[PDB]
Amino acid sequence: RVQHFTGYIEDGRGIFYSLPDMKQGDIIYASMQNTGGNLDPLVGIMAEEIDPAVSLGQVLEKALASENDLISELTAVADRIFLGWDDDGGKGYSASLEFTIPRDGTYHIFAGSTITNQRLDKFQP
Amino acid sequence: TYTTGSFQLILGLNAPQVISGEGEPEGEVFASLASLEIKPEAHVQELEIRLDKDTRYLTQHTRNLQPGDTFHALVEPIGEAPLPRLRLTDSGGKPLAFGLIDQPGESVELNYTCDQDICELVVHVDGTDGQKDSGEAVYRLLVGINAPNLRESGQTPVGS
Repeated sequence: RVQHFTGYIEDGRGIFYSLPDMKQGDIIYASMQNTGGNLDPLVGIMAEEIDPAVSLGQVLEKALASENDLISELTAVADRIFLGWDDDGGKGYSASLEFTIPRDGTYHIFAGSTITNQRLDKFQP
Repeated sequence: TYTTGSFQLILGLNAPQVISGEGEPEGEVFASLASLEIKPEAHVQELEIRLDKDTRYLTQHTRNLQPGDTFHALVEPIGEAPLPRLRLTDSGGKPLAFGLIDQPGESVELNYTCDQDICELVVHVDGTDGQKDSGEAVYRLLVGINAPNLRESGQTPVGS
């Protein structure tokens, strides 16, 4: 049971996908790859649909100084927002996630872009 | 002299077609790498670097790391130069580690371990905290592979 999607991400604006009426014991598989631009994929899953932009903005605003100023902050926020997520699992910067459905219910699949650095002269997430 | 380069190895068990050099893999495996059972030797390199007014950012590239290896680094200024920032990124810039300031705040250290099959690492040293023209600040950089005693090496740079 495999489905395909294609979309476009603009300035870190995510896209939601709904998986209605899954049953207990079901295992979900996901893979997201870059087909154009500088996109770095990020995949997350959650029970109730809520915009992750507000919290990820706080992650972006703390670009001054911290212990593991980016990676630890992003991991903490992601572990709280999503029940499962994956940043880099495939070949390169592509994502690959496996998640088993705990109970009976409907869930949502979130696709978007992570916070990365693409410069060697200075650091700018 | 000896020779260097890449090679392809074909090993067979009771398959006399291997010696023809066209033996396609078959069956269940019978051999594995010997290095995966244990740990190798240490390699240490020390370099002197200077951050000029227009050269406040510097990057270096490291050789390929096998899975399971460890990486260590530390920076110590020659004199009264302020402590710069230290971080570790791959060849594409993805951050992997950040430098920690020790309680005797005169050096910054870093540590990392290898998970992927091949890892290429880049070490960033930058003192662009502001726009001050401090002048001729010079620091000592010590790096090592599978060398956790970098704090007190004692031996001269060994290995490679």
